[PDB]
Amino acid sequence: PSVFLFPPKPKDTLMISRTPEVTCVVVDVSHEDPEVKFNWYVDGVEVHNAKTKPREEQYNSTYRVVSVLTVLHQDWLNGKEYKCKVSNKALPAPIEKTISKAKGQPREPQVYTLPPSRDELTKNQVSLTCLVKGFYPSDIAVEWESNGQPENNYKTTPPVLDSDGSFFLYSKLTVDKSRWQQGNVFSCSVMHEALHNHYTQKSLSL
Amino acid sequence: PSVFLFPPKPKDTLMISRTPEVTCVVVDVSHEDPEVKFNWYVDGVEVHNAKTKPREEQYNSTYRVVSVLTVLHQDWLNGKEYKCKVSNKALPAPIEKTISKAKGQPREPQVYTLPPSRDELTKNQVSLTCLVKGFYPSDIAVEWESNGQPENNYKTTPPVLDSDGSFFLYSKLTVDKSRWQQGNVFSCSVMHEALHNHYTQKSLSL
Ligand SMILES: *[C@@H]1O[C@H](CO[C@@H]2O[C@@H](C)[C@@H](O)[C@@H](O)[C@@H]2O)[C@@H](O[C@@H]2O[C@H](CO)[C@@H](O[C@@H]3O[C@H](CO[C@H]4O[C@H](CO)[C@@H](O)[C@H](O)[C@@H]4O[C@@H]4O[C@H](CO)[C@@H](O[C@@H]5O[C@H](CO)[C@H](O)[C@H](O)[C@H]5O)[C@H](O)[C@H]4NC(C)=O)[C@@H](O)[C@H](O[C@H]4O[C@H](CO)[C@@H](O)[C@H](O)[C@@H]4O)[C@@H]3O)[C@H](O)[C@H]2NC(C)=O)[C@H](O)[C@H]1NC(C)=O
Ligand SMILES: *[C@@H]1O[C@H](CO[C@@H]2O[C@@H](C)[C@@H](O)[C@@H](O)[C@@H]2O)[C@@H](O[C@@H]2O[C@H](CO)[C@@H](O[C@@H]3O[C@H](CO[C@H]4O[C@H](CO)[C@@H](O)[C@H](O)[C@@H]4O[C@@H]4O[C@H](CO)[C@@H](O[C@@H]5O[C@H](CO)[C@H](O)[C@H](O)[C@H]5O)[C@H](O)[C@H]4NC(C)=O)[C@@H](O)[C@H](O[C@H]4O[C@H](CO)[C@@H](O)[C@H](O)[C@@H]4O)[C@@H]3O)[C@H](O)[C@H]2NC(C)=O)[C@H](O)[C@H]1NC(C)=O
Ligand SMILES: [Zn+2]
Ligand SMILES: [Zn+2]
Ligand SMILES: [Zn+2]
Ligand SMILES: [Zn+2]
Ligand SMILES: [Zn+2]
Ligand SMILES: [Zn+2]
Repeated sequence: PSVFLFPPKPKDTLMISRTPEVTCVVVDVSHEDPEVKFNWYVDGVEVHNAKTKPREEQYNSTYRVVSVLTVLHQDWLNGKEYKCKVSNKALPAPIEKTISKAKGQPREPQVYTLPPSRDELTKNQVSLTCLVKGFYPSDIAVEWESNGQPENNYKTTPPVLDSDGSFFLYSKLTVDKSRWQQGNVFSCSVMHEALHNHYTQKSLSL
Repeated sequence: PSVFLFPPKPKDTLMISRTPEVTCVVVDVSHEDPEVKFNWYVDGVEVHNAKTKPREEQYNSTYRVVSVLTVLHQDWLNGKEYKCKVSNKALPAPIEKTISKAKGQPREPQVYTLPPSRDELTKNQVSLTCLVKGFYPSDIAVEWESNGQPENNYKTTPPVLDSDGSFFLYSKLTVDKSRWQQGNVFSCSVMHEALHNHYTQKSLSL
């Protein structure tokens, strides 16, 4: 009987319109003692609005049971701590797990767009680069757009720990050299808790 | 009794002056049966030049024993396969492990240097960017230099799998804006099997 507690999707925590939730998973629940109760606490205060899912038997003759607690946008960003306690007759004592947003003084990213290198304008496609640096904590989302439509031919590196303790990354959008030279506007779009409204946008053009 | 087989350091495989080696580690060797023999094979042909280290007792009442086989620069790059076989009276059968250089058609990186973004020239330090794209396999080394001396105030992202099946990364070197504007030459230095002599260099200046 082991317990895992998973945080919300990072994007769900950064957009007020979404519903972040924390997920408490119990595995290796017995057939002989399959009863399980969850208790949830927010900063140690018990709360009662979680949603537990019906048990599901696994192929290795164990049960798996899940409970989902919605968290408030502001509670998560303000560092509230979420505890999941799992009780079962087979355990000597209940199992407790706690989770919160990544801790530490927040730092606002600086977003910089970089045009193709001169040497790359030989090729048929060119790389449009978005540098995002100086942010803390590392939870971040990055996407690209042009003319009110997503540009999805991109890849983004994981966050990399920089020498001052902040994080940076780069996102690379690949476009036809014709579109670059035709003058279209491309935008690097960044979501991070420390931005105003957790959002900023930076453009790139010839 | 478990066996782990480790490849050479990537940089040791890319510089003919260095000595790449493969390392075969055996852990959880008994006290009651601590005798261990290694056999090594290169493409299935037994070889006899390995160097086995004396057993070392661990704090959990087990032994750990290591054998080191040197590999030739060309053998490793040409995809030869190295097998480590570990025999012990406590096993029903010997344990065999095989390792080789990462497999797949090699692809030569393109190296591009990118100067600071216009918006960053406000700050006291600026970011010099080296994009390395299109390479396969992902083993790679990246460093920076200026005026025949290393510039070590840099960070490099891990390789990221690109949508064509090749890899890319970015390396970010941070320098005083004064040095950038004084006109110094900075060089992104890249080692990868698919380059000529597994080496190339690209420069960056105002
Ligand atoms: C008997 O079987 C059960 C059932 O599982 C088997 O499952 C697979 C393999 C099948 O093929 C069959 O063989 C079986 O049915 C076994 O249960 C497993 O026990 C493992 C421990 O022994 C446990 O390992 C731990 O996994 C953690 C990762 O879990 C992730 O990722 C795995 C895949 O990598 C995935 O299977 C899980 O479902 C889970 O996926 C995430 O789930 C969360 C919660 O739902 C998601 O979060 C939500 O996402 C939504 C959107 O999707 C939304 O954003 C919500 O807001 C958000 O909350 C999240 O998105 C999911 N991610 C993905 C990518 O899907 C590890 O973290 C953990 O690691 C710790 O382990 C070590 C410490 O001991 C350390 O290395 C380290 O510290 C790690 O932190 C464990 O590895 C398995 O997860 C668990 N399987 C399941 C399905 O629960 C059981 O073990 C077996 N018993 C025996 C005796 O064999
Ligand atoms: C009893 O104790 C022993 C001894 O260890 C204890 O060790 C530590 C923890 C102490 O604090 C004490 O508690 C004990 O003394 C236990 O032995 C351990 O068993 C583990 C398995 O149960 C095994 O795990 C496997 O580790 C692999 C990684 O090994 C790396 O990294 C670890 C740290 O992460 C490091 O400790 C190892 O030494 C090894 O380090 C690399 O070694 C290679 C070879 O030397 C280096 O390569 C060479 O490098 C040089 C330059 O340095 C040169 O370039 C050469 O050319 C090159 O060949 C390499 O540089 C080293 N790297 C670093 C960063 O140092 C994992 O890969 C492996 O993973 C597989 O595991 C799973 C599959 O089952 C999967 O997740 C996955 O597929 C993984 O691939 C395992 O996790 C430990 O390594 C092993 N410890 C040692 C020291 O050998 C024993 O278990 C314990 N028994 C019991 C019952 O408790
Ligand atoms: Zn309740
Ligand atoms: Zn706490
Ligand atoms: Zn908010
Ligand atoms: Zn021999
Ligand atoms: Zn083979
Ligand atoms: Zn060579």
